[PDB]
Amino acid sequence: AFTVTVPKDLYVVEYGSNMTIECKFPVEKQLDLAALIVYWEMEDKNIIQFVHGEEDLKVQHSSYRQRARLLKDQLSLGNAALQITDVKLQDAGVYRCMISYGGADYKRITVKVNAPY
Amino acid sequence: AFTVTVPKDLYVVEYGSNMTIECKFPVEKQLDLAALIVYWEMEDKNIIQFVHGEEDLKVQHSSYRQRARLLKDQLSLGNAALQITDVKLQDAGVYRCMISYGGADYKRITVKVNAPY
Ligand SMILES: CC(=O)NCCNCc1cc(C)c(OCc2cccc(-c3cccc(COc4cc(OCc5cncc(C#N)c5)c(CNCCNC(C)=O)cc4C)c3C)c2C)cc1OCc1cncc(C#N)c1
Repeated sequence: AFTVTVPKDLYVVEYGSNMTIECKFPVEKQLDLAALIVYWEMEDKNIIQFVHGEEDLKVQHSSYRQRARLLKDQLSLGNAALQITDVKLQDAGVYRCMISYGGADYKRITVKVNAPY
Repeated sequence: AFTVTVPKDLYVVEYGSNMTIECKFPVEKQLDLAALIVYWEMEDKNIIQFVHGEEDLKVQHSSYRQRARLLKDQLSLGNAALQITDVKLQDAGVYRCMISYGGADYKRITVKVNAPY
């Protein structure tokens, strides 16, 4: 059965830093963008919406715009990686990564931000 | 863009009655069982795991085992229909139906159970 996995299901980070939430999925030989879908959401806020290689700035929630990107370099090697930069205390919470690729699966990732000084 | 739709996001049903939760996806004609995944969750309790035709009925909350069924007769009309016979008060809460077909989407449905006397 297709099982997405999370190396680290608990990221503690510092206010203002850079964070990279990883989700991994199985890839045999190369990666087929046809039949790959990657969706990242926090508390129902749309963070990453990647469908057969197309993405649209218009659908990103306003608190994640210009900070939250899906790294395409890791994707090619089975790693849906969310990278939030300039982290706010408001980014603390449970995130879900939902992948369709051979089959489907999702995983929760928890994040706390410790506060400045 | 592939979108899942609920004719109703909230159902009020009576203790002891039968209830069908419906969530619809688009279908051209020949249902490609090979391209279809239907997953039903209730508070993260795996209810339905239906993947390329086969149900891993191993993992199915015994809370619903033999009472929570995927009507695999409406799927062909683009209706992932969850039916729970003999509704207990425990069946009250938020259900989530996740479909991967052309692409992918999910929707929440709430169930309020009442028991008039
Ligand atoms: C204009 C337009 O309206 N368009 C789109 C509009 N929205 C944009 C959008 C746009 C897009 C693209 C998307 O994609 C999702 C997506 C992406 C990728 C995959 C899936 C998906 C599809 C089918 C099934 C499943 C999940 O199956 C399973 C889950 C399972 O269980 C996982 C699990 C269970 N329990 C706890 C955890 C944890 N932790 C994990 C298991 C069993 N396990 C694995 C197997 N065995 C082992 C060893 O594990 C099996 C299946 C098949 C998923 C995630 C989904 C839904 C979702 C989208 O909106 C979501 C959304 C946003 N806001 C509000 C609501 C509401 N209401 C909904």
